[PDB]
Amino acid sequence: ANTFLVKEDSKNVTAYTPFATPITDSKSDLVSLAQLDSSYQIADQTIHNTNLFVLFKSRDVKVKYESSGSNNISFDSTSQGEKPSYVVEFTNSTNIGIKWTMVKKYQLDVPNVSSDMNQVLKNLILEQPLTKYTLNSSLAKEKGKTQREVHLGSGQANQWTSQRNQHDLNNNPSPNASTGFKLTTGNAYRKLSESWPIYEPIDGTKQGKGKDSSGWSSTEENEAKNDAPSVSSSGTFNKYLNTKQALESIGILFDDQTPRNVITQLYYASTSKLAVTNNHIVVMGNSFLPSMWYWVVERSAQENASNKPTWFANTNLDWGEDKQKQFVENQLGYKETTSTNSHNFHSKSFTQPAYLISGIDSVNDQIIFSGFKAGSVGYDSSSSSSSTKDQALAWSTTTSLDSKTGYKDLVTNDTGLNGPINGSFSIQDTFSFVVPYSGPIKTAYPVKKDQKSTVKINSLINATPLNSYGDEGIGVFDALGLNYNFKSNQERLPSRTDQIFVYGIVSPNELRSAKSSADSTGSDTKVNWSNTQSRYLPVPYNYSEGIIDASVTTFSGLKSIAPDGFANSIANFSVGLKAGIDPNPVMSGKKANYGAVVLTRGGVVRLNFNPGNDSLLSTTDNNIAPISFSFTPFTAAESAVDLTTFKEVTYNQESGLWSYIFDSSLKPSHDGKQTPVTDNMGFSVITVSRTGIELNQDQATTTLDVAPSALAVQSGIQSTTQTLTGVLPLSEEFSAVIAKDSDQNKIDIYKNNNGLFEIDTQLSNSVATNNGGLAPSYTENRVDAWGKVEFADNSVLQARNLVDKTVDEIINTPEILNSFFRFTPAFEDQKATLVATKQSDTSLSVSPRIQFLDGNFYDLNSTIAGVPLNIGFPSRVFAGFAALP
Ligand SMILES: [K+]
Repeated sequence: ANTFLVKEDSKNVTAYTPFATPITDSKSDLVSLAQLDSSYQIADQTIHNTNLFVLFKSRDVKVKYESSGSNNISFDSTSQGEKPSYVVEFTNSTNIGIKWTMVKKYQLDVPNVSSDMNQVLKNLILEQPLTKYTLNSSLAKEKGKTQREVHLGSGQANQWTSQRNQHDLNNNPSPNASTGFKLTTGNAYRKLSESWPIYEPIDGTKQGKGKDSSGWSSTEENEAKNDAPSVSSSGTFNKYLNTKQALESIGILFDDQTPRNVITQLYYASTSKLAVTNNHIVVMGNSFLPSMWYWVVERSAQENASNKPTWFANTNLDWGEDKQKQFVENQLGYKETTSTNSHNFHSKSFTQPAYLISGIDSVNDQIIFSGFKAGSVGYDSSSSSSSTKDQALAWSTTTSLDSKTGYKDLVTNDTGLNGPINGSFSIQDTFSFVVPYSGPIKTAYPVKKDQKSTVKINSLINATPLNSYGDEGIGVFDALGLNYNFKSNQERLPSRTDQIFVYGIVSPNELRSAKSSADSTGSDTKVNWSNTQSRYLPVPYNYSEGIIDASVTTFSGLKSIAPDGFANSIANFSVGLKAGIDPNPVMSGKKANYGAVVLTRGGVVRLNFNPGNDSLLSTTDNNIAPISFSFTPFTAAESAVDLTTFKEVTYNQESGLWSYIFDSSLKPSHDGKQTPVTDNMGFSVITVSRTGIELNQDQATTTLDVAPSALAVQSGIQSTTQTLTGVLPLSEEFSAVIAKDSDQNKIDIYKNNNGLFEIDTQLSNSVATNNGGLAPSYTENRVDAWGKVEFADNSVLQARNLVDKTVDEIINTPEILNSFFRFTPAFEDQKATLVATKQSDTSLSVSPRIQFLDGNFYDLNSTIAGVPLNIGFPSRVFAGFAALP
């Protein structure tokens, strides 16, 4: 379509021309049109084959989780709670203007709960969500029991070497390796039926009550409300932050001052992004909260059909290598055939249960996704005397120093496969948190053989891509990517459980298996997505300060200098996954290239695909890192963009460029210290381009051993003073910004100067002078948005002997009618031609056809959405041509 769709507010979408003007009467309330009540809002939208697909969600949604019986997850039918999310297909019913009509409506039903799933869900506990204001110390949790304290006990230390073989820990050199973190302090963990607090501990190693809900509601909540009162009063904020406004801003739903239960937050967050193919509509969660399910809706689905979501716990991904999946799964929980009521995701044969999804997109008939693996480990929930009582079972899985350099060798290294190994080591005088070595060294799950049947190991899901929160040195180095080998090349030692980025391309058949997994009766049915990969993607270490390397730096002491809008410098985040077809042609006989980009903290990730079979791009050499992923670090200008203010990402096929829009109005109203936020004005635009040698350019590039990449550039289009309406990327050379510098909409034209966009004030003024019409005015004597056209005098015909030629000959000779005017372009390479019309046997008229900022030509008959633009182009009559030859 020749128009740009601009979401005006949470309900209205307006169609805009390339001249940054709204099409008259195009403003449409899509919630009302979808026959949804006013509690609904637009979550996301996409165009598929000229139709508009809109995802809607209700602020009134109330979900319940009942442990007893069946159909455990349900909408709260009392009062106004049965408000499921919907996907609606709209069509434009008019040839003149925009008139949206609803074609299909798809309800997104709550997930089915099998018996095996419900045994995990009953004791499932979820960490309170990370906000803009969560500190590194907020995330820090008290260190758990050592490997020796768990297996041997409180007696002595010298018996490790002689008793480790009985507990299957042969040659394990780490009796003081941590088995996890305590759940009696720190960030709140809540059951599906429970609610998270609006309070965040400043120091989670001392404050907060962890999973101790009763301890929070009886003593600590009073302490928190006293220290951190919500604004009206003036509080202290010595011990807790009050992030209520930051929680509302990331989609946390409330009943006055109380957040709704966890399952409501999960349902509401899970219906945030959509992607459309010929057969399917796919719905995924947002990047603020972990999601446990996604919807695969068959476009053929009949009206008033409940569309069921598929659990990620039933969705087996290819993590790159089987060991990579084994690392994640072994740390999910304790799996043992001789234990009663010890149900977790591992013991019940489920896979990774949750992700922080960056987004979803479609290219051809393929779905592309990405996200971070949300941390998920086992925890001891028993009551009486357990050594790990109220402790989460988590440990570092960073590759050892003596590992062979080569991607496959590093990621399949056995270090920390089944249990703890890393911590603190000093060989001669060289210190490392990582083991120097890998019969063989034995790792084992942190459950002692005696308390095997009497143990209750359940599941937890973290709010970030970290598994282990334990306040020790290894945690910092794992989260920041600071573990390096002592070899000549000095390679980075990867984690296999912390900061794991996930991505893939999903086919129609893989979507069909997810749909049957979602509709399966009885026991769980599984889906395998084979064109997926994983990647250790830590946060930049330069987002932190004062780290000791040669007393160690832990989470409770780590100083954040993160410039990207987060108070923390340890948890990764991603946003705006967007795919795009490369406009650059491939060699004959090869399919058109396409890729995807996504923003992460401190850089852009590029995803690479082989379009020959819609697979991930790969290379034969296993020593090379999977070439379907490439990470490019941001410079200071990109790192300064507040990633929590991401509004939207668009791709332009002609330019081959992605445009990421950031809107500062998306910032919360108040701080964690209940202080009004004042830098909520303005916006920013990041432009992403591809870099490197692409596939199928010539015979030499039919195979690749180097991953194509991307480059994010804070383009020069930004403001700290205007309220943004929209950014129109007209061409590689120009962008139009619609903003309010008051209550009224203003048009600003930004011109691309050798990679850097700069405001062109004279062009802005030309474009904005439309006199209430849809397009910029036309003035004869001015070099305006249409350049300047000066017509030759009629005397040119006699002087050049063109009078001997006929009207029909002149009209059929482009080079001649180009000599009837002189053009002055308003911008370099702006083109103009004359359109000729016979008026009589001896005369014709000419009218210019002129290129605008979008690269398109406009003339007297031009329309947008079928509406005549009536620009005001002149007509010039030339007379005195021969009647016949
Ligand atoms: K002009």
